[PDB]
Amino acid sequence: QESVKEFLAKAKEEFLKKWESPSQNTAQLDHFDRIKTLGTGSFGRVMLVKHKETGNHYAMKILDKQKVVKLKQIEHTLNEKRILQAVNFPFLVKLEFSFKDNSNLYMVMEYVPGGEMFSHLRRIGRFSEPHARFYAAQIVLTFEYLHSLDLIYRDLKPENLLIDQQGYIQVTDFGFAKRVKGRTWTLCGTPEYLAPEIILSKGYNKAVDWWALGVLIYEMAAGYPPFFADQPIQIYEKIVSGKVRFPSHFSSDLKDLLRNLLQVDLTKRFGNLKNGVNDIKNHKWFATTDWIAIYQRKVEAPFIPKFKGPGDTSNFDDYEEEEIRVSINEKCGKEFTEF
Ligand SMILES: CS(=O)(=O)c1ccc(O[C@@H]2CNCCOC2)cc1
Repeated sequence: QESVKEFLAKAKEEFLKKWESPSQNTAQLDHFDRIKTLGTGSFGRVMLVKHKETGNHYAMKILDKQKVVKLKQIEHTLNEKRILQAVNFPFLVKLEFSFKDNSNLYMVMEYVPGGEMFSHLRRIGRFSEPHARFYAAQIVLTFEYLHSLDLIYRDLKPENLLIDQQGYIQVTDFGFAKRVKGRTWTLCGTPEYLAPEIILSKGYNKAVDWWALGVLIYEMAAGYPPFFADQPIQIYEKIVSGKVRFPSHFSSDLKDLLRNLLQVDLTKRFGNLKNGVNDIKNHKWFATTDWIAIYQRKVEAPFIPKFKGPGDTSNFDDYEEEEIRVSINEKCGKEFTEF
């Protein structure tokens, strides 16, 4: 419909203006109080912080420059910040500030207190099809938005989907997101969610996100992912094989959609055909979905996370609390000039 076409045209205009003139240096570390580590990885962490003047809470991602360099994530880190400061969509966590110092890079995001979908899914076991469908619809709209901007996301998994106070999804972690008009080649993403063409070291495209959506919908509705095995090499063998087993409790419509998203041949995969995303939106499994009402956040969510207020961390887990040290000397200044 022309209304969707004009929406996406405006979305791309607004993205490009910020893309071509990125914001930089919009806060500093001593404007915030550190509260609690919410997650950690090989080159950084995410911490709940509170702004000292406004009292607002944020999730601050802190990346160690020297580790980013050592683990060959420079371009990915520059992609992450440049994309986040340019996008705007109801189901994406919002970047509020960014800055750097002698040691670290900082991306200060809205704090979503309801926790990761991964926690809720593993607690309940599996989501009913209507519950899975509510979340899947949000990812479909989000990928329609990102792909129309020539952005591939490349990190879909339950850990990256935060549940907000209204029960809606907020996608976090743009560390693998990239502006790509055609193909791209980097090996990245978690093993269970990789498309076959990533595993086979091909030049791949945005069809890998639609494969990952198939994995996510399967895992939400089953409680475990479709290509599960003990070690990555065994997972990769199952992914490239072109066979899946569906639980008998899956509806026929759900199985049909999944066979079309988990299509090994990327030229036959839903989302990547002539009709693009509309083959997904018009599929029978989504017949009950009001796409506009989802976008407008007018649908009552299936699940509202339990939390006490905007500073509650009970839906996140516990990690060793480490210093945020800042060297007296500048590290890796050249590499991160544009940040
Ligand atoms: C890219 S990084 O190395 O900076 C990094 C920071 C934070 C991370 O958080 C996840 C969140 N889920 C809870 C467990 O922690 C892992 C992961 C990686």
